[PDB]
Amino acid sequence: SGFRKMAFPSGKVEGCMVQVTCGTTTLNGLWLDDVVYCPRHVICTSEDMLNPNYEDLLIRKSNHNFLVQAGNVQLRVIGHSMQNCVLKLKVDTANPKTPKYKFVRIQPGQTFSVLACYNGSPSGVYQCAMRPNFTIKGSFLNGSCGSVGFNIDYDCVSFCYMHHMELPTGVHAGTDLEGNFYGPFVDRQTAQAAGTDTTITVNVLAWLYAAVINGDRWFLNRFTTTLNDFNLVAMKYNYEPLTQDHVDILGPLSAQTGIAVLDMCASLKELLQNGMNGRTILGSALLEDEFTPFDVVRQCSGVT
Amino acid sequence: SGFRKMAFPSGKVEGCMVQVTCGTTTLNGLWLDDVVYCPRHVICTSEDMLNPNYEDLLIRKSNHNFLVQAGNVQLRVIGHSMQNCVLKLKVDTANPKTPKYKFVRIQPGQTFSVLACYNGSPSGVYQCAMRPNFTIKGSFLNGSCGSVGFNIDYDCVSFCYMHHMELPTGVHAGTDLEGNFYGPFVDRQTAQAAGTDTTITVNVLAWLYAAVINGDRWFLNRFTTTLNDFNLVAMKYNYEPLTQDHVDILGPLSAQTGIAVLDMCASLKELLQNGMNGRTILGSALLEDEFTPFDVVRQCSGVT
Ligand SMILES: O=C(Cc1cccc(Cl)c1)Nn1cn[nH]c1=O
Ligand SMILES: O=C(Cc1cccc(Cl)c1)Nn1cn[nH]c1=O
Repeated sequence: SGFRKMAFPSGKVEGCMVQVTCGTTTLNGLWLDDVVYCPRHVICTSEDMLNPNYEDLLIRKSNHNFLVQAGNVQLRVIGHSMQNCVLKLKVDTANPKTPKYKFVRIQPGQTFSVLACYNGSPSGVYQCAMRPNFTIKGSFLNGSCGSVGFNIDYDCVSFCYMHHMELPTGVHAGTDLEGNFYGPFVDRQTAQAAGTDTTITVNVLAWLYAAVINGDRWFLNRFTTTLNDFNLVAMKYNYEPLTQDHVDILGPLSAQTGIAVLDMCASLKELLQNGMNGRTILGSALLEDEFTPFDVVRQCSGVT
Repeated sequence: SGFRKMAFPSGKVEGCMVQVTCGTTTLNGLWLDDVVYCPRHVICTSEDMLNPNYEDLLIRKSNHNFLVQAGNVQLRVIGHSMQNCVLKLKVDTANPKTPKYKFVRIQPGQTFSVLACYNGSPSGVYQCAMRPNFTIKGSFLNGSCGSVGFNIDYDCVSFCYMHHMELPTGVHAGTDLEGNFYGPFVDRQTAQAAGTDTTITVNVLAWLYAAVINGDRWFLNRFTTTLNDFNLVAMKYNYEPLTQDHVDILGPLSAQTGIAVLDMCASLKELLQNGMNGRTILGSALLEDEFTPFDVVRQCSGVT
């Protein structure tokens, strides 16, 4: 027992990290097969970032201007192309450490692990959620660009995020591996509005189920609610409206605990309306929304 | 910017995990060079665990009774010996993936990453602290025994923990890599008292410094305190007494922020006495003690 904010083991991703340098700029790249993927802003200088014309900036670059180093060894760049906000550098060597992988575009509210990197070297790993407003609240300093987010299903790594920037608000924005930003963001040093964020209701309910499984049950009450009534409370408290699709995904947890989803909704309603009264749930004094129902099942069953 | 509970990249440790089976029991082992280390209770059945005579139970076992499997391949066991609560199985093949490593015994209040494993396969990684009472609050199910805790300094892995058991209270106990338990615990299914735990004061102060660096500063006040006055408050609230050695380790953070350690102590005193008044610090509604001053510096400087 016990419930922790667990990241996937990062070994398969560590074997893909490389350093990419273009001119004066260095960031991280992801080497899979014979392609290295990195943020296209590796071609910008500080002056360029205020309003870069990426097409024109890339035309001044040749394959030999992109220095790709896999720790000790240098990769030979034989092609370059820009796809949305990513550059794809074709190298003459397939990464011997390429795991089975997929590129996926995750949905807001889904979770993933991030391997924070600097100069092509992994510094740490943490689990996070894609906010409903398509930002992530990460830990990324200058040079972390190109660090990736991923999930792992047995031996297959699904890459879902590449880090590109920190908004002036301190939250993070990035793309899928085809270079499409999550959210309205553009790769330009301009103030950019992140939409109104909300709490991921289905994840908070999943986490309350994890809490009951792991011994914390003080918040369970004698009440029930309906989706309509619960959603009036979700509205007041900036929680995502709960749908039958969310109730359905909570099915396995409801079955394992014997606590009907609407009954857990009534516990959540009372916690929203009354707070925690100075108590904790799974070591947290707030309602945690970074665990999906799949995360809770995986962690509670010991999947490898 | 941004501050997360970050674990070390686990790749170097994933390459050392193996499955160890003895009779009906399977758990994880750590293969380094030509030795596999695992909890000695791999030799016990359920009946044995109430009061095992490990010496007698080990005498009924031969090298061929220990099945060691490194994912796909079987290791040949050519020796076995018990050292404290660990078994050391000498194998005929050195692990080709053995990283540079050390065995260290960490101090209470220090942090480390855990690679949770089942059947020799890594499931996830999380960061945690060794409590002042020598327990850890982990995420470990049946079969996670043998999963290890570690820190990484560039290319060197310092292994500090091997998981052995879950106390009836749901907290976790284990050993260093020489098989010595942290704390008063014994590897027996008996109710065992974990001492009174305390909050790791130096870590909470380090985390308040991380909060100021990363933009959260509402808790800073116009006050100062002394070590004696602060320790009277630490006493009332079950915090570890602060010493000059702790003040000294906070030196770099005090220098970087310009906030004297005793002034941060006065902010901590007011937070202990008044609570958070429904506010958060680095996304937490409680005072976080799982980041050491070294962790905060490492994370804030981007060390790889
Ligand atoms: O944000 C940037 C550079 C950048 C600035 C503006 C736009 C773009 Cl695409 C990139 N780096 N950065 C700084 N702290 N964290 C982090 O990721
Ligand atoms: O605690 C044990 C077995 C055990 C029981 C009693 C003593 C000893 Cl040494 C081992 N496994 N376990 C169960 N949930 N988490 C976890 O680690």
